[PDB]
Amino acid sequence: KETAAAKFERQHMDSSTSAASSSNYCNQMMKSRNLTKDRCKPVNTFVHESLADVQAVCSQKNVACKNGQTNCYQSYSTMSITDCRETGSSKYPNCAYKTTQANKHIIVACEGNPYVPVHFDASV
Ligand SMILES: O=c1ccn([C@@H]2O[C@H](CO)[C@@H](OP(=O)(O)O)[C@@H]2O)c(=O)[nH]1
Repeated sequence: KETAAAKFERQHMDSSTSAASSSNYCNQMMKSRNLTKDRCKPVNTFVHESLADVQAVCSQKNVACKNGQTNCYQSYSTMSITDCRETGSSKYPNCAYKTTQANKHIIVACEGNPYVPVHFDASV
């Protein structure tokens, strides 16, 4: 198994590096986190901040989620993140990604007790 919260950490947390250096970050990280084993996950964002900092977003700016649900939250401060987007030549199982580093406000969906992140919605 795997809790929804655990999956969020596996799919979106990377407190080890301050920023994605070198264009090969995503190719390695996406495979490393098992995001390309069943297929190539199209888009995925990694957050380069402490777990406490990201978890704290669940008590920050309440905003509507893209699917219409009301349990999304936007970080007050910008955060260091890395977007991974699959390229065109990308063909399973050899998934290929474009690595994009940036500093933006993240938006995550939270749920449960404790109230923690379970989905990365967007960055703005
Ligand atoms: O900026 C973006 C946009 C999308 N996704 C990712 O694409 C996913 C698939 O619907 C979702 O993963 P998740 O729901 O397991 O977090 C997330 O919205 C990101 O990780 N970052």
